[PDB]
Amino acid sequence: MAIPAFHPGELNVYSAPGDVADVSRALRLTGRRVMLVPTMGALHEGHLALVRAAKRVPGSVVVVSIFVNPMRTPDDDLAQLRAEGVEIAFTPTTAAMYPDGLRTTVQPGPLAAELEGGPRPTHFAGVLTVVLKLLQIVRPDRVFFGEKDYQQLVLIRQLVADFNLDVAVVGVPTVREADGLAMSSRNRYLDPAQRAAAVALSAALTAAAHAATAGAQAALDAARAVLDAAPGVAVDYLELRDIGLGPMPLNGSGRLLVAARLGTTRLLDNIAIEIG
Amino acid sequence: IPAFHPGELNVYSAPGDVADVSRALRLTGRRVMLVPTMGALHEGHLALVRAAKRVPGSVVVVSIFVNPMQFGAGGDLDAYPRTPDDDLAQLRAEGVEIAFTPTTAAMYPDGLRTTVQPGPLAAELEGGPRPTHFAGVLTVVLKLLQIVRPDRVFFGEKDYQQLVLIRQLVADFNLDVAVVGVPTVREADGLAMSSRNRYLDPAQRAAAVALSAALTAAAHAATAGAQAALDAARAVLDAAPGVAVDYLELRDIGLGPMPLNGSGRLLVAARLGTTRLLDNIAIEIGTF
Ligand SMILES: COc1ccc2c(c1)cc(CNC(=O)c1cc3ccccc3o1)n2CC(=O)O
Ligand SMILES: COc1ccc2c(c1)cc(CNC(=O)c1cc3ccccc3o1)n2CC(=O)O
Repeated sequence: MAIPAFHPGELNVYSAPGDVADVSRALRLTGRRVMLVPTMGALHEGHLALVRAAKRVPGSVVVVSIFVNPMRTPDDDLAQLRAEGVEIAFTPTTAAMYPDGLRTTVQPGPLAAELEGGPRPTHFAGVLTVVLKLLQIVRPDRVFFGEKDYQQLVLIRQLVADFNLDVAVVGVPTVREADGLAMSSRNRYLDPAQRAAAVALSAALTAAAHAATAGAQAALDAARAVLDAAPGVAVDYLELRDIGLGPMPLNGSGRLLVAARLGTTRLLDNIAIEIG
Repeated sequence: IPAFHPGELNVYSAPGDVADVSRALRLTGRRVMLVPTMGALHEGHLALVRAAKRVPGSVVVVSIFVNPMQFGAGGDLDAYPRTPDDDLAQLRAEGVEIAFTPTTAAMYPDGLRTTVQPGPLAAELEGGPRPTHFAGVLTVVLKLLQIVRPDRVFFGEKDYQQLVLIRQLVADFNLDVAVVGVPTVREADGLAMSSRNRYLDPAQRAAAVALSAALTAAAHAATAGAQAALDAARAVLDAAPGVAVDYLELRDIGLGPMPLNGSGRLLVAARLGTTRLLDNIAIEIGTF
C-alpha cells in the first residue's frame, strides 16, 4: 500500500496494471488531471497529435498506453514520448491484461456488425473490451482517440454512455500526409503505384465535402467519380451516415466513410459532411 | 450535488444525482458501500445493509431496481414483487442514508445496446435454459458500479452463481471495488430467504425445508466423500412431497473449469408447483 515510485517531469514506465492504477490515483489526489492516450504499435504523428491534445489540458499528467491487440520497437517509441513530455507510459504484457484469459467481454451494439464489422465481426468486441479495461486501470478524466477510426470512436462513445463511465471522450482530427493520405501504420506497405492511387480516398472525401452544398446525392457521386478515376482501388464501401452512424437525415450533419483495398492493404478514411 | 441530509434517508432517482452525492461524500472521507437489490426487501437484504453499515466511516447506498434485461419470459418481469413502500420503510429503520431508485428510462435510454457478455459460466446451471439472463445481471451491475463508484459492494451467497460471475466481472474489467459476499440468511427451519418464498402455499412452504435439509445433510455426509454427500442430499429431496428437482450439482468453489478438490459448493434448484427455489452450501470433502 506504498505508492510506486513516480518522478515528476520524467518518463515513468510501468508494466503492471496495479502500479499504474496506484500512481494514477495518487496523482489525481495531488491535483493532477489524468489524460489517457491509448496506442498500439510504432508511434506516428497521429499518436503525437493525441499526446499534444492531452498535454494542453492545464494540470494534465499524460498516460500513454502501449499494448498490442488481444484487441514497433520499444526504444524509439519511449524516446518519442520523453521528447513530448509524457510522464507515464503503461506497457503491460498480454498476460498482465488477461491473467484469466478471455472471459467476461464487452458485446458492442449492432453498429459493430456494419461497415468494418463486415469483414471483422468480432474486431470491435476486442477493442471495446480493452478500452474498458484501460479506462478502469488508469481512471482518466479524458481519453483521446483519432477520428481516423471513426466507427471505433462512435462505438467507444456508445460504451461510455451505455455503461455510465465518468470519462470525457476526446476525438482528435486525423493527421494526414502532405497529399491528404490519412496517417496509418499500413501506409508503408504500399508500393509506389499503390501509394499514388491511395490519395484517391482523401481526394474523394474532400471533393464530396465541397460538393455537398449541392445535396447528398452530389456529394456521393462526386466521391464515387474520384474513386473511379483511380486504378487498383477496390472499394469495399462508400456510405454517408449521420454523425452517430445511423441513417443520414434529409439535411444537417453527417459523416462520409470509405474503405478500399489496394493489393493486400486495406485503407480507410472518413470526413465531416454538411448537407446543403 | 442535490441535497444530502445525513442521518436521514435520501432517495434519488436520477443517476447523475446519486453519482454527484456519492463522489461528494467520498471526497470528504466517507467510504461508499453499495447494496444492489431488486426491492421486495427481506432480512437477507437487511443483513447486507448491516454488513455495509459496519464498515468504519461508511455511507450506505441501497439501489432498488427491477432490471428488465435479466428477465426472459413471459410474465416473469411483470410478476416480480414490487413493495416500494415497505422497502423504503425498512431502509429508514436500518439507518440507511441513500436509496437509489432509478427509472427504466434513466438506465436504458437507448434500450439494449452495448452489453456485458459473461464468460462460459453464464451458460451453465441457471443459465442453461436462460442464455441471456446473466448478461442482463452483469450489465446492470456494471452500470450501478459506475454510477455509484462504491468502495465495497455487497451480495448474498444465496445466488452463488451470480456472485461468482460478479467477481469475474470485477476481475476481468479491472474494476476498483471490493466484492463482499454475505452468508445466506435463513428462516428458523433453514429455508433460504428469498423474494419468491411468498409464492409457496402452506403445504409447499412445509416441503421447501427439504432443500436446506438436503444440503446440510450433504455437508455432514461429505466426510465419507462426494458420492455419499450427493446421495444424502438426493435421498432427502426424494423424500419430499411435491419437490421437483431441476439440478443438484457439486462443483469446485469457482464453479469453473477445474475439478472438485477438497472444497466444493453444492447447488440445488427445485420446483414447488410453479415456484423455482435455489439454495447452495459450502462442502469440504473428506479430511477437510
Ligand atoms: C490524430 O491522428 C491520428 C491519425 C491516425 C491514427 C491515429 C491518430 C491513431 C491511430 C491508431 N490507433 C491506435 O494506435 C490505437 C487505438 C486504440 C484503441 C484502444 C487501445 C489501443 C489503441 O491504439 N491512427 C491510425 C493507424 O495508425 O492506423
Ligand atoms: C444475506 O442473505 C441473503 C439471502 C437471500 C438473498 C439476499 C441476501 C439477497 C437476495 C436478492 N438479491 C437482490 O435483490 C439482488 C438485486 C440485485 C441487483 C443487481 C445485482 C444483483 C442483485 O441481487 N436474496 C435472494 C432472493 O431474494 O431471492
